[PDB]
Amino acid sequence: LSAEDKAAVERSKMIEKQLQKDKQVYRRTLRLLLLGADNSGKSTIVKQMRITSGIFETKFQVDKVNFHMFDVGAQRDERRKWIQCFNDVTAIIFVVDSSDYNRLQEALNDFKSIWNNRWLRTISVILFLNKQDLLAEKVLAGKSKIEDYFPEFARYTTPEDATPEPGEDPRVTRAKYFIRKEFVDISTASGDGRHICYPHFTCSVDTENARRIFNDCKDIILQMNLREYNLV
Amino acid sequence: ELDQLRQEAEQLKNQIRDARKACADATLSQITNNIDPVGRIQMRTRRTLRGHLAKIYAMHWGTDSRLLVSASQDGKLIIWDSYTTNKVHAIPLRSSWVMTCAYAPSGNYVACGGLDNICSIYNLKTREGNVRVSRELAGHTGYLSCCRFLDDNQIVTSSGDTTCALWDIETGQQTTTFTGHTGDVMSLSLAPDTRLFVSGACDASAKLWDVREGMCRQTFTGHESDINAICFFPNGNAFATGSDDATCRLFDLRADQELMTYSHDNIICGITSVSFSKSGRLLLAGYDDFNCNVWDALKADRAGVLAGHDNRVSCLGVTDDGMAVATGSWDSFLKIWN
Amino acid sequence: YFLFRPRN
Amino acid sequence: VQLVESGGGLVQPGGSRKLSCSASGFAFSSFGMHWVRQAPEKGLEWVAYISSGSGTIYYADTVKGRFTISRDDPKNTLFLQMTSLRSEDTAMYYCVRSIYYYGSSPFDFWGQGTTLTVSSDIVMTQATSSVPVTPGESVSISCRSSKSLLHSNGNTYLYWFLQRPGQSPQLLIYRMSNLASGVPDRFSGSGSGTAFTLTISRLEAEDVGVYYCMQHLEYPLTFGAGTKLEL
Amino acid sequence: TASIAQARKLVEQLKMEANIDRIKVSKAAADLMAYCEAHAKEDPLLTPVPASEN
Amino acid sequence: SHFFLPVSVVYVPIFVVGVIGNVLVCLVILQHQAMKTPTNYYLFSLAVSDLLVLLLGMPLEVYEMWRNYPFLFGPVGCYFKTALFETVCFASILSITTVSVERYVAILHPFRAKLQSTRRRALRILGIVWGFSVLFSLPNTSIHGIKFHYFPNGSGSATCTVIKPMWIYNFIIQVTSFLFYLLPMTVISVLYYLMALRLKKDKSLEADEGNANIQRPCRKSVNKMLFVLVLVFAICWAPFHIDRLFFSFVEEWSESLAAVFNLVHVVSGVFFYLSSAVNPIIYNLLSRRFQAAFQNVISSFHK
Repeated sequence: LSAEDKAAVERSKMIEKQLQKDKQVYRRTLRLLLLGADNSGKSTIVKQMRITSGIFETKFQVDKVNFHMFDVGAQRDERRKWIQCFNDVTAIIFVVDSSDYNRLQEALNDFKSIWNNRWLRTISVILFLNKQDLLAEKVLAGKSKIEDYFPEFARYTTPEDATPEPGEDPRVTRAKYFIRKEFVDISTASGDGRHICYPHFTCSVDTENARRIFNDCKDIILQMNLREYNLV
Repeated sequence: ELDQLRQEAEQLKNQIRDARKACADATLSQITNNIDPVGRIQMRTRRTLRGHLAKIYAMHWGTDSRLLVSASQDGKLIIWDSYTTNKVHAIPLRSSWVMTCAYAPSGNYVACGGLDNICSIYNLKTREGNVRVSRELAGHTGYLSCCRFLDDNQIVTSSGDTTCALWDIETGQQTTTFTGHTGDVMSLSLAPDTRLFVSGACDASAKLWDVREGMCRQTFTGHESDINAICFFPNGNAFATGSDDATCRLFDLRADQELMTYSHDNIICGITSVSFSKSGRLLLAGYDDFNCNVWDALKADRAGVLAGHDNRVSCLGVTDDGMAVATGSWDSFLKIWN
Repeated sequence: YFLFRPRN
Repeated sequence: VQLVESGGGLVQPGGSRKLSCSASGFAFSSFGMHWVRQAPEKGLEWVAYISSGSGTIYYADTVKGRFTISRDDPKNTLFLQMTSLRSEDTAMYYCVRSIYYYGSSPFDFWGQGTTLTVSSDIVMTQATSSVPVTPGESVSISCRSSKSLLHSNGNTYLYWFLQRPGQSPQLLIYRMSNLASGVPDRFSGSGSGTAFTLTISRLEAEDVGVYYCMQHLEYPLTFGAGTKLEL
Repeated sequence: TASIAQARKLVEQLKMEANIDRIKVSKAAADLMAYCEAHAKEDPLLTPVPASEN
Repeated sequence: SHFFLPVSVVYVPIFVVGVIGNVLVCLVILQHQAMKTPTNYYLFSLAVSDLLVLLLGMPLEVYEMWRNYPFLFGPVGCYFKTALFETVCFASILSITTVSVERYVAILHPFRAKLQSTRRRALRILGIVWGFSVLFSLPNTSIHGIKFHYFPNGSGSATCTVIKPMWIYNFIIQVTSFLFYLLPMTVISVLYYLMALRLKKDKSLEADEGNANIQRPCRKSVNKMLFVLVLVFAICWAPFHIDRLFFSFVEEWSESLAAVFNLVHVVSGVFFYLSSAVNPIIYNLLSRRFQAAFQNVISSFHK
C-alpha cells in the first residue's frame, strides 16, 4: 500500500472519527414531526417553545434531553411522498384547531391519513387539540353548535371517568371530550398496539406544552424499551 | 369555451391513442422471443460501505466510475472511493432531509437537496481544501426529488411543486422552468446527448422534455401508480420507469408507447430505483421488499436478484464503465455488486 | 456407599 | 492561502531553534504538512512530515531525533523544534502542505521559507544540471529513478516542481502526467516505470528556473539534483 | 380566465404531442435489440470479467 | 451407579430443549442485523453461557453416573473442567444480573437507556462479566486436583476431587454463594419489584383519569414474566449452591449422609440444568421482538 494510499486511509479514519462524534449527537436527539393545517396554532407552539423554505428545524431541550422538531412549512398539499422520510421519528405532533367546527372533519381525515399511513404505522401521534380557549368561548356563547356539524353530539354524554379542571362549564367539557373522542376513535381502530395516540387539550400560550411532549416521548420510549428489551 | 376545449382535448387524446395503436406492429416480447436468454446473473457484494448513520436516500457515480457520492437523512454526504472503500469527503449539510444527490460529470461539484427546497451545489476542488457551498439554488416551492448535472454550470432539478427546472449555477437563476406535471415530480434522467431528459411524477405519467426550451415533447401514460424511478436506455431512444404498482415499464421515444412491462405476481412491493447496464440487456430495479432484481430488458425475464440489504433498497446506479452496481438502502449501507 | 462430587 | 514561516536566524552549532509557520486561508487541519530544506545554492531535501490529526509522523534519517515536528491546529501553526543543530542543517526551510485522497494534489503550495544559518532509499538522477534555451523552444527535462515508481495500483508517484529565482517551488505535475492547478498546459509530464520526462512545450520567460523531480512512493522523499533552465 | 387558459394550454400541448412522427414498434424493438447485441461484449455485468480486471 | 437410568431419563429432555433453545437464540441474534442490538448482546452471552453449561456438565454428569472412579482427563483436564464450568456458571449469573440492570434503567430511566445504549457499552460490560467469571473461577479451581486410591503396597481410581484442605473450600463456596447467588438474587428481585411498581404507575401517578388504556395491556404479561424470571433464578440456582455447601460443610461422610447427599445432588442437577433449559424460553422466546425476528429468519430460510 503506497504512502499516498496510507494517507488516504488515515483521512478516511479521521472522517470516521468525526462520523462517530456526529452519531452520538444523532442518537441523543429525539426527532419530532409537527403537522397541522394553517388553521392550527402549530406556528404559535413553535414560537412559544422559546427555550419558500420547505423545512423549519426547531430545537428545544427539556430535562436535559434534546428535541428536534420539524415543521414542513412550504410544501404542497399532498404528503404521501415526503411523509415517508419521517419514519424513525419519536412522535408526530399533530395540532388541530378544536374551535373551527367546519375544519374539524378535514382535520379528522388528515389524522386518519397520518395514522393509517404504511410507513408511519409504528409512529405514535401526540395530538394537541389546540385553541381550547376559543372552544370555550364558542360553546359558551352558543353562536355555533357542534350538533350542526356532528349529529352524534346530541347523544353524547360526558364520560363518567372524566376529570374536568375547576371552573369547567359542563358544555365546554362535553364538547372538548367529544372532539377528543372522535380523534381517539380514529386512533383505536387499526392501532394494532404498535403505536398509540396521546391527546392533549392545550392553548398555544401554554408554557407546559414542552412538558407534555417530554412525558409523551418518555412513554413512547418506554414502550419501545419494553419491546426492545423483550419484556413484552 | 371550457366544454369545447375539453372535447378537443379528449379527441386529441383519442387521436394519440389511435396513432400509438397503429404503430403497434409487434410486441418486443415477440421480436425478442428468438434471442438467447441472459441466464442467471449471480452478482456478489464486492464492497460494503459502512459510513452513514441514517437512511441512504440517494447515490450517484462519478464519470471516472471509481468515486461515489451518497446522501443520508443524518445530514451527511460521503464521497466514497469504491475501490479502496475509503471516504474521500464527508460533507455536513445545512438541511438534514436530503432526498437526492448528484456528482458533476467533471467530478468538480456535488449537488444535493430535499425538503429544504434548496439545491445546494458543493465545490469539491476548493483551494482551501474544504468542501464548500457554491450555490443554494432556491426557487422551488416544494421538496427537491432529483438533481442531475448537465455541466459544471447547468443543473436540472425536479421538485414536489410539480415542476422541473434548469438552473444556471453561476447566475443562481432558473434558465427554464418546465410546465408542471399534475403531481409531484419524483425522478429524472438526462439523455446521453444531454439535450433531452425524461421526468416521472406522482401522476402515472412520464414526460420527455427538451432542455433547450421547456416543452414536453412527449408524455407517456401507462401506469397505475406514482413513478418513483426513471432511467434512460443507454442509446437515449428508450427509458425505463419504476412505480409503486410493482411494475417497471420500458417506453420508446420514437414509437411513443410502452414496449415491455417487467412484472411478476410475487412482487407486490413498489419500485424505488431503476438503472440499466451498459449494454442495455439488464434492467436493475430496487424494491421496497429489500431486494434488487435484474431484468432481461428484452425478454422481460428475471435474470437474478441482489439480496444483501436488510431494509428498503433506496437508490442504485451502474458505473459508466458497467463494472459495478451500487445499491443504497435505508439500512445505512451501500453495497457494490459485480 | 457412593458419593457424587459437588459440581464444582 | 498563505504559509509564512518564522524562526530563522543565526544559531551556533549544537544549539536548538524552533521554526514555525502561520497557516492562513485554508483548512489547516485537513492538510498534512511537510518541511523541506534547501542547502544554500543546492537542491531540495525532505525533512519531516506530520499528517492530518498528527496520526503519522516521519523524519529523514538525516534529522531523526534532532528534529521533532508538531502542529497546533486551533492556532493554525506548524512547528519544527530543532536540537543539536549541525552545520549541515543550514538551509532555507519551506513549509509545504499536502492533502491525500483519490485525485488530490500533494505538495501544491509551498511557503516563502525561512533561513537557518548555523555558525536503501530511492535516489533520483536528473541527467543535466543546466540547459540553455530561449522562449518559443520546446524543452524536455528528464529524470530517472533507482526503483520503479509505478505502484501496483497504477499510480506513478513522480512529482515535478519549478523553483524560479527567489521564489519557493511551485508544483507543476503531481502524478507523472497530471497537471497542477494554475499551471499552463504548456507543461506536460510523461514517463515510464523508471524513466520520466517533463516537456515544456512552448517556453516562456516565466519558465526559467530549477526543475526538481520528487518521488512519493516510499517515505524518505527524495528530490533530484534539479535541472536549471537558463535564458 | 385562468381555467379556460389552462384548458387551452392543455389543448395546445396535446396538439403538439399528436403531431409527432412515430415509427413502428417493430423497428424500435429491432433497434433496441441491435444495440444490445452490438454492445454485449462491453458489459461486465452481463458477461462476468476475469477476476484480474475488476 | 444407582441413579444413572432415572436421572438420565429426565436429563435428556432438559438437554435437548436447552440446546435447541440456545442455538435458536444464537442463530436469530446473528441472522439479521435488526436483531443485533445491545440488549441482544447480553441475551446472546446468556445463551452461550447456558449452552456451554449444558454441553460441559450434562455429558460428564451422565458419564460419571455410568462409572465414577475412572475419571478421564488427568490434571490439565481437571483444571479445564473446573475453571470452565465455574466461568460459564458465573457468566450466566452475571448476564442475568446485567440484563436485569439494563431493563431497570430502560424502564425507570428510558431516556437514559436510549442515550447510553451502545454496542461499545454492551461489549465492555460483557468483557467485565466474563473477566469476573474467569477471575472468580480461579480460587475454586486452585483447590481442585486428583485424588487416588493407589498405594505402593503392590496390593485406575483417579476421581477429580477437592485435594487441598476442606475448610478453604468451604470458605470459597460460602463466599461464592453470597456473591453469586444472594447478592444477585437481591439485586434482581429489588430491581424487578421497582420495575413492576413503575409500570403500575403512570404520569408519576398523577393520571387521575386512569391509565388502563395503555399500561395494563402490557403490565398484565410484564409483571407475571418478572415474577417468573426472579423465581426461576432463585429456585434453579439454590439447589446448586445447596449441594456445594452440603459437601463443603460435612467432615466425615456416614452412609446415610452420603445417600441423602446423592439425592440432593440429583435434584439439584435437574433444577440447575432446567435453569439453562428455560432461560432462552423466558428471556428470548415468549417475546414479541424475538418472535418477529424468528419468523423473518425462517422466511429467509424458506426462500
